Amino acid sequence: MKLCFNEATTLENSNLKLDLELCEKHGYDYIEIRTMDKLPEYLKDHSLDDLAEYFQTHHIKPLALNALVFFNNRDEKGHNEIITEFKGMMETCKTLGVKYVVAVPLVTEQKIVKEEIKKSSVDVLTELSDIAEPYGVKIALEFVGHPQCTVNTFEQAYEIVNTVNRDNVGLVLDSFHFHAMGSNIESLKQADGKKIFIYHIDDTEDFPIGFLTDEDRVWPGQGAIDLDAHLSALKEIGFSDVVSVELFRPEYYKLTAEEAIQTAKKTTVDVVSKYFSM
Repeated sequence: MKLCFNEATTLENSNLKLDLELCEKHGYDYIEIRTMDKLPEYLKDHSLDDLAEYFQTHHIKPLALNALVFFNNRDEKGHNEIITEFKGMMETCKTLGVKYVVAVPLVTEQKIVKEEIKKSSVDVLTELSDIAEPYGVKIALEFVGHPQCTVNTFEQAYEIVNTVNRDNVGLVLDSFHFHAMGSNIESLKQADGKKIFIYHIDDTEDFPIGFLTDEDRVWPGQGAIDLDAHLSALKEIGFSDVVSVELFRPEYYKLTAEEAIQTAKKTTVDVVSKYFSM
């Protein structure tokens, strides 16, 4: 199983250029590039071609572009924003050799029935799938374990992915998100491992579901998530490609970029290697 670094981990104490240098130095196989801040920042004094050249001449590679944000249940205008950004991301993926694009569900205060959320999500993901085919890029739907996210549990997200029924549409299983709204481990054990595109590892302070937010995450193994169960389930259903470490804790931004990157690697490897050869 390969090791990936998610830039949220060093959101406030690093940049893409430095993340690349340090992740490469510390043996990471992949990096998830953030499109809302890190990439634009990098492009202020660098070209996409420069970045493509970096990946061509180093071991590390870009696993995914992080988050096409709030893709479902949008009005005509919002849908246009979503499709326009996705099309732009396809060109970025092509230039950099990016394998996946992470899709994040709409976060809203509005109550929408689950079948309306499912129909919209399925329709949009199918449209995104159609667009992605000529690029060979795959979409990974990341359900978010937040009480205001329209798709906040594993089974709800899995139902959507299965209904879309496309080889280029799968899931991002994030341990924190799975734990944060109480997803059922039995549902994961009954899932098709091939539909799990990316696995995000992290842990959390033990607050009740509903109260948990991303700032509550802690290093893998230092929290209350039943990571033993998550890892055991992933192994049982055949998933084993890659694990990416993603943190949003203010405390860790106090560390240097390298300390954070090295700690993210040690905690992750020490936990994951107990189930998977790395």
